[PDB]
Amino acid sequence: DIVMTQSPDSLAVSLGERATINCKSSQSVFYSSNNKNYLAWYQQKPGQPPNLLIYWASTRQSGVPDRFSGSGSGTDFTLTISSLQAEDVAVYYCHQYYSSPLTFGGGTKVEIKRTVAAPSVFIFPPSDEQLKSGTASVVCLLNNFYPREAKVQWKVDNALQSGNSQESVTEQDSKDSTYSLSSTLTLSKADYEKHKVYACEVTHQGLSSPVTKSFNR
Amino acid sequence: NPDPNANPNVDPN
Amino acid sequence: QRQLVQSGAEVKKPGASVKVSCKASGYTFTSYAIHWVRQAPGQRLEWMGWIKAGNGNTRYSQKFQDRVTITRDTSTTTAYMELSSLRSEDTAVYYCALLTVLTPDDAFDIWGQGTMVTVSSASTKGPSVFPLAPSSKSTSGGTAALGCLVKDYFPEPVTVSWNSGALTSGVHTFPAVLQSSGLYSLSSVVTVPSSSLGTQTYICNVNHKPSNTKVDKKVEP
Repeated sequence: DIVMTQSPDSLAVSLGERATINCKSSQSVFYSSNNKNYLAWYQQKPGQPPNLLIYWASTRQSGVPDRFSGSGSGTDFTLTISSLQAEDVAVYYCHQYYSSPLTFGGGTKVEIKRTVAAPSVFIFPPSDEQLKSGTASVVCLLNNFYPREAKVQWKVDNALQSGNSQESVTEQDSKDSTYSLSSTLTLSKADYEKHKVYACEVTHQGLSSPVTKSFNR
Repeated sequence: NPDPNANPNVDPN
Repeated sequence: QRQLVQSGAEVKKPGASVKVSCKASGYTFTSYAIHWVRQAPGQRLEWMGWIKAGNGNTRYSQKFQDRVTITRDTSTTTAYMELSSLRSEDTAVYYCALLTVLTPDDAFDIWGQGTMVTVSSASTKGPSVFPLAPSSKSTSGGTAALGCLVKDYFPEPVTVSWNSGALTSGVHTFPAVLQSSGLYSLSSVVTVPSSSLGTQTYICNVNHKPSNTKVDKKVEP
């Protein structure tokens, strides 16, 4: 196995800044006969296959933006993004096709640092359609905030909840470099009908004190 | 030297 | 345009077999080798093998050689990967790919969209799809948020589009969460102009291939 080792595992720079990714192969992928290095670089975003950026170590594929360039030879290779754009947040992988089995590096996650942005907070009562089935899910949405750290707390009838909610955060947005978060409070229909006030309380760096979004059933 | 059967799609000049 | 289109996500029991298809179009099928590559959670991409689409010769990774069969059908320009004696640890996204075509006449690299295969003893369950209606509680500064809650399915994944793909700006389809039951749930939301809620129609298109679920839910104020 030609082991491909990437450094660093993750990097964060501001919009427009240079980004450098290193890849080391355990065996030289250089062939003196044709002066080529048998190495490629791929970009992968969540839910998509990898996309080829550079091959033969340093030949950028036509149609790939020219801010992407590859360099190096033998066992040491470098991917450079000269001016990181919002759409370039992704995991980048090196790849060797010198020997079998073909192998890939462990990846370098490239991220944008940007200014603070407070979440926009929305709340969705359970749908009448769901209520017919005996369950009641309340959704709290935190939209387009930065940085990623955020705290959601649920209150039912002004009392803090525990153990009955699940949340997930998006990948970094390819346009504005923010994150979004969805949290669901899952209740029985009977419990939902017994209470009046449903509230999502959000703590975030962009907020001087927590924001509560609520509705009365 | 490269293994030319690692990936048959690789066929440089 | 050169493309590879894979079969939909599947779920199989431990010890069963799975067969993923890879339909090729837009190039001379018999000229190139199709590779299979899998991507397991937080694991590096793993090359599994290749087939020459012309003569059908193969090469398999040592890790899979006793369990994998890659075949092709030139008449239908389709390649297939079959993995037998499935482990729950074979749960992964499986890709077919024309990896680095680098010849005197061509330089391209094409991947299928991936096929998620889950190996589990648990029962497939199709999701319920509920609207997240726009309301006074989901509007801020001239925009309104609306969405679909896709609740209680197994296994992953569920795909969500809006207006058959014509609505992509402002969409966030969130990673799924695991319920205590062991079923998954995800939310898909979109921010739209508040001014036009009375004239525009917003429909979330929800697919869960393992359960043959295809739901189009209209989300109204």
